Amino acid sequence: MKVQYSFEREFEELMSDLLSKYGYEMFQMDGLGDQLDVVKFTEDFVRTNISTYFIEISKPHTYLYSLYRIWQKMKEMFGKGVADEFVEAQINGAVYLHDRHHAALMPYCFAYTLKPIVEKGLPFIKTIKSEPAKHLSTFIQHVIQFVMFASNQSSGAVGLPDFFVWMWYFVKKDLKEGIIPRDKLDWYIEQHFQILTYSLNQPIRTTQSPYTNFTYLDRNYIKAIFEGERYPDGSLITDHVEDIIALQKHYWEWVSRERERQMFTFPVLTASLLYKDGKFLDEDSARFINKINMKWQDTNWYISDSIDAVASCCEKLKGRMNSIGGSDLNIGSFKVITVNLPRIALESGGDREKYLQILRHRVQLIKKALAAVREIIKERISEGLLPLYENGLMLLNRQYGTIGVTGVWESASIMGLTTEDIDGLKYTEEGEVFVDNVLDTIREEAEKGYHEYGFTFNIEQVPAEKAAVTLAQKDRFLFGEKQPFEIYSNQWVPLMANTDVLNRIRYSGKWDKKVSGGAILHINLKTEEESFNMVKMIADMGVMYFAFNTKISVCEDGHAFYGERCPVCGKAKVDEYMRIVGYLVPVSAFNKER
Amino acid sequence: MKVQYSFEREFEELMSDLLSKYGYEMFQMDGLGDQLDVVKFTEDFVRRGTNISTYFIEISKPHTYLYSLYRIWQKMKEMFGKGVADEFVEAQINGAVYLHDRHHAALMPYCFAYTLKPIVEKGLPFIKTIKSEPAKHLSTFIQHVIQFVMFASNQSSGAVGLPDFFVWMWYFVKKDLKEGIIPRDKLDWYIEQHFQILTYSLNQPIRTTQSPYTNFTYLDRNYIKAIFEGERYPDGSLITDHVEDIIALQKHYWEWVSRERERQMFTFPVLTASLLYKDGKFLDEDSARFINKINMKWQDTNWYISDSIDAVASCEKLKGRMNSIGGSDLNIGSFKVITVNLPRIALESGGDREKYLQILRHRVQLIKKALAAVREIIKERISEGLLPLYENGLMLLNRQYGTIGVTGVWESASIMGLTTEDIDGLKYTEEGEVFVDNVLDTIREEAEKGYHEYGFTFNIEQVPAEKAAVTLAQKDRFLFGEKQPFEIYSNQWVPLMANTDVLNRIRYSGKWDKKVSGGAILHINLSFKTEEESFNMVKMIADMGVMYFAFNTKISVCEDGHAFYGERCPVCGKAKVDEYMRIVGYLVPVSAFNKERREIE
Ligand SMILES: Nc1ncnc2c1ncn2[C@H]1C[C@H](O)[C@@H](COP(=O)(O)OP(=O)(O)OP(=O)(O)O)O1
Ligand SMILES: Nc1ncnc2c1ncn2[C@H]1C[C@H](O)[C@@H](COP(=O)(O)OP(=O)(O)OP(=O)(O)O)O1
Ligand SMILES: Nc1ccn([C@@H]2O[C@H](COP(=O)(O)OP(=O)(O)OP(=O)(O)O)[C@@H](O)[C@H]2O)c(=O)n1
Ligand SMILES: Nc1ccn([C@@H]2O[C@H](COP(=O)(O)OP(=O)(O)OP(=O)(O)O)[C@@H](O)[C@H]2O)c(=O)n1
Ligand SMILES: [Mg+2]
Ligand SMILES: [Mg+2]
Ligand SMILES: [Zn+2]
Ligand SMILES: [Zn+2]
Repeated sequence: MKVQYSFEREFEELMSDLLSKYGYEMFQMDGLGDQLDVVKFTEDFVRTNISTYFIEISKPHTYLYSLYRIWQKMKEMFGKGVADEFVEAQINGAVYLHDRHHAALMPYCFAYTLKPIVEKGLPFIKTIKSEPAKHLSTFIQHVIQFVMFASNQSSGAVGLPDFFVWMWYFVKKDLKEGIIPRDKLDWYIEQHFQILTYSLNQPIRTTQSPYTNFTYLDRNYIKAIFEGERYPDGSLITDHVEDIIALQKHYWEWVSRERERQMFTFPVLTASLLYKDGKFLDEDSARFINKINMKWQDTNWYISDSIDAVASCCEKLKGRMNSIGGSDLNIGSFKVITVNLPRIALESGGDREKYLQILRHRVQLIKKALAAVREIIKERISEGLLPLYENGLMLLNRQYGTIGVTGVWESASIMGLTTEDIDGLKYTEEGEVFVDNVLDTIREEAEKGYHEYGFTFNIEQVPAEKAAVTLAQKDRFLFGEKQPFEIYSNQWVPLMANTDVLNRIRYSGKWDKKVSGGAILHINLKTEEESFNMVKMIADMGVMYFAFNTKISVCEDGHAFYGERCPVCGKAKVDEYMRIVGYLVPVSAFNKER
Repeated sequence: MKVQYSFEREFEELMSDLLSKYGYEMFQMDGLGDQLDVVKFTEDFVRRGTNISTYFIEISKPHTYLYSLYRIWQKMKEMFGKGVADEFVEAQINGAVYLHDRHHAALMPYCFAYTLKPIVEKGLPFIKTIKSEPAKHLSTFIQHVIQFVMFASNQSSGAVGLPDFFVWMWYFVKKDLKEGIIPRDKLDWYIEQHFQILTYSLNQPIRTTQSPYTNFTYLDRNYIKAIFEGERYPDGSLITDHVEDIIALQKHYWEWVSRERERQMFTFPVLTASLLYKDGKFLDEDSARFINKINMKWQDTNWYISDSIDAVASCEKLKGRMNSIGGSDLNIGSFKVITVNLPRIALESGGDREKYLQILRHRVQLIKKALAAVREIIKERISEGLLPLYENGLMLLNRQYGTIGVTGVWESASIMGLTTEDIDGLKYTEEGEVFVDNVLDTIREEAEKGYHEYGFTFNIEQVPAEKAAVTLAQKDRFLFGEKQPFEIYSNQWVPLMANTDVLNRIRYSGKWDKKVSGGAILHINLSFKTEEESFNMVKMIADMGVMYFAFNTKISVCEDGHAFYGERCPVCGKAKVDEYMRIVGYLVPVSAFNKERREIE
């Protein structure tokens, strides 16, 4: 049976024109082939439970609408030619539209402050309304309901950096009023840690749990952010730095302790530390994080050289944006659109000058697309469909349009700008300059964007959990043996590359700053003092976001351990946890997705 | 653009035939017209002002219905041949029958009333994102109940029943109190605070588009004793040793609910009190008088009346009350409801009552085959691993009815010319009452045969039909026009808004509730003069044989959701802006019902 989609002839012609050129396998690769056939899709899915079915079924169709809607908007704003060009690039694999099934419907991610939740409660829930919390139990509960609300109003992370700032207030209150058995205060704190953590690891996005971030704010950051800001009882938040610190430390100690019982992913843990002139200003917090990380290495290191971007937080945008974790308070991105660099290399045929003209062009096309998507978001807001915006929780003016990049290594390899020696794989000198030029080119267009389109752009070397595959596929499909790589890399140097770590650190030191920390370095791995030194060295080199990776075994009951046998129940290892794309995940789910 | 779906050409030919015989308008009414066009659907949704999270659930419903329709057609063809398969598809699309939750029909089952026993004894091993050990505290127990409701409510189409909630909650209240986890001087707070955490969670949009549908049951002493006979708590103690404890906690919730509404109104959980009643008296009179008293305020509780506990003792033909609104016995559910359009048969019969009854038996027998097919599809999904509720022994297939729904009884008889009026208002004629006796008995016979026929037990229910009551009258009015003067069909033996003496309503429910085995409801719009007067009236109704009933008040609410009576909020002083009313058996915002009803006119 045939089903009609009321597309403009111009679109249907375009789609037709592309289908004839690229063929069906390309549309199949883009998820617009057999996946649009409900009967085929369903009996295919028949091979996670049924609640997943209803989320997965509509994605090809909502993608196809969003593609169409963005095409329409881009044509309105920049003419048919530009609109057609984006669609072709999206389908052929020149660019990767992220969360494309959502792209013309809701935004991507934002790091929230819980302040307005503490102060207004939950008025934006329409099925029922909640007053502001008066107890630790309710406060925790409000966060849970908020993450449920927010994680289905957006595609990406829900960041909760200042969570522990507000939690302490309700610890003090319930302690004041004698709700806690003081003979068991640590159990009480750790119970609310447990209840929150386990809830955030429930399939609240149906197909999976929400993506959430916690931040250990160091003493310097707590001071800068909440300078002058008061608690609901009128007291000053800054007066309780040490109180807020110990609560944070408590959680990190507890989670390290909890993993043996049950291994979990979320929240993603980052420690934000200020570091100047070869030293941590909050050295106490620094040595603490380094110590807790010794067990699982489950906290990412965020390093910054100033706190100016976060002063008195609570038109050009400043503040670190990172998809994995570490994003500053009240910073996000409404959408990412990535540039396939290996594609540009294959197109350039070696001509670095043509590459940089092709690159500069595609970045500008992306900027136009981001500007179109942003217009759609604003439509959806006015249409009453995005209450996160209307209740002042998600802030559009505080969301970047993000220009993504991936496959940096593979691109330079295709250009023939990599090599190997006693220290392993590396870039040639021309290669490093080429990277400087690529990143400099994109930086130029990002800055021009602000004056061009009225909002701030940023740049990120994205995790590319899926794009790293479907792009190498589309390029393989369109260039064959010329594209030898099975997947593209999400770091300056590939994770599984035989190379001295000192080179990895240097490249990150060179280029992390160019993307404003919009990247991550993590190395697969023996003393505490030895470990802490390594951290300082990496920080000296200028690396802005990094972590160390361990192989965490698990059994079918969820016990965390190292080895082949569980030291809890004796059940053998069955799966592994590892930081593959920035956060700790089961390898089995990762490989099966790929 | 054009999109292909891989149907057997036999099905495609069938759909082709039906379209030519009924026209595109028929498919539009069935939700298989413009609704399947994503661009049309989206731009339509985009200017329907609920937020963007709703879009992704509503978008696929026409498509998933189409698949489910196609899958049932296939299975029905495999079990009973193409004629029966074609006969069913035609009957669904034209409106002879109503497939409930049709967008889920080939994917997941309908409803069930669970016991939290396995949750208590095993925790949450079936959640895949993370695993929880058996609870050890009140806080975790509550939090487990919540994860269970989220789990179950998105793997079924209908109600998540929690009859024995207060039985199990109490044990953890006692555990945390003993071990100094709960401060004694704040014993009542910790209890009402977790009443509040659970209840508010249950009114969160956990099903995205809406909150879950949940039920609570006040089990009276007789029911507690019967159900948990010989059953022990985790500490080893007998549950029947703590009947009084369980009762008191239950009373605390009802007292609390009635206390909590003025602060914030809410629908869920839907409240029912199950009471044993024989020979003109309540066997647990203390519980009955309590419920009678508490209800004086909001009338927010439904009365469930039974005359024996034989059907729930120590909890292959299935017995146990199944009711969609609430009151469903522990470990009872339905895997699917398919309703028969009775006014349709009236229109076909032309008045010939013998002809009517022939058509009815046929369509019931057609419905039974459909239920049997769906049940086979469910079993397929289970084995395919898509329905863990079964694998973990929470949802029980053997304990699930196949349901032959009914609707439009009044309107049907009216068309037959078997209704009238007198000094005490609208009522059935003598032959009309006989006719209704024949209709229900006929269906009942076939249901009973179904067990021997199809291997599982069948039940009957005059369903709420919040939507079906509209779309069927629409289709009938489209196919018969002037012959069908009703805008909607009724979900009670006598229409709620029909001027009739209440005693007539009670009589008819007394007569016919037992035929559907309490598979119905009776609610009367109201003030009483005394508590004792109300209690007498409850006993009168219970004498008459009514099995499920309630009284209705018009609960005002302001913009912040405070519950009150009148035009001014006693809490904030803000004016009334909306009402709450039991329209189909549970309390809802009238503005929500009216518009949801309007979005299908
Ligand atoms: N699970 C939940 N989800 C959302 N809101 C909730 C939940 N539980 C409680 N609430 C709401 C109810 C209240 O409007 C609000 C604050 O409740 P709470 O902090 O317990 O104060 P309260 O109004 O209950 O007074 P108290 O509990 O001190 O008697 O939170
Ligand atoms: N919000 C939640 N959702 C799901 N599971 C949870 C939640 N909070 C805690 N759990 C899990 C964690 C445990 O595996 C299990 C039992 O927790 P609980 O009853 O608090 O005892 P416990 O194992 O934490 O011992 P204790 O609390 O006495 O240290 O429930
Ligand atoms: N289970 C996940 C994984 C990732 N993310 C979000 O997506 C980001 C990384 O996405 P990426 O892997 O780059 O996206 P792809 O999978 O390549 O593409 P798509 O947009 O289709 O997911 C994370 O930082 C996070 O904010 C998420 O919400 N949930
Ligand atoms: N918001 C609601 C309303 C009802 N129900 C379930 O559906 C039953 C009543 O459904 P009914 O009104 O008979 O179905 P319709 O809405 O007419 O048809 P459909 O199956 O298409 O919903 C209730 O008892 C309840 O178990 C539900 O899960 N959620
Ligand atoms: Mg605990
Ligand atoms: Mg409270
Ligand atoms: Zn184990
Ligand atoms: Zn009010």
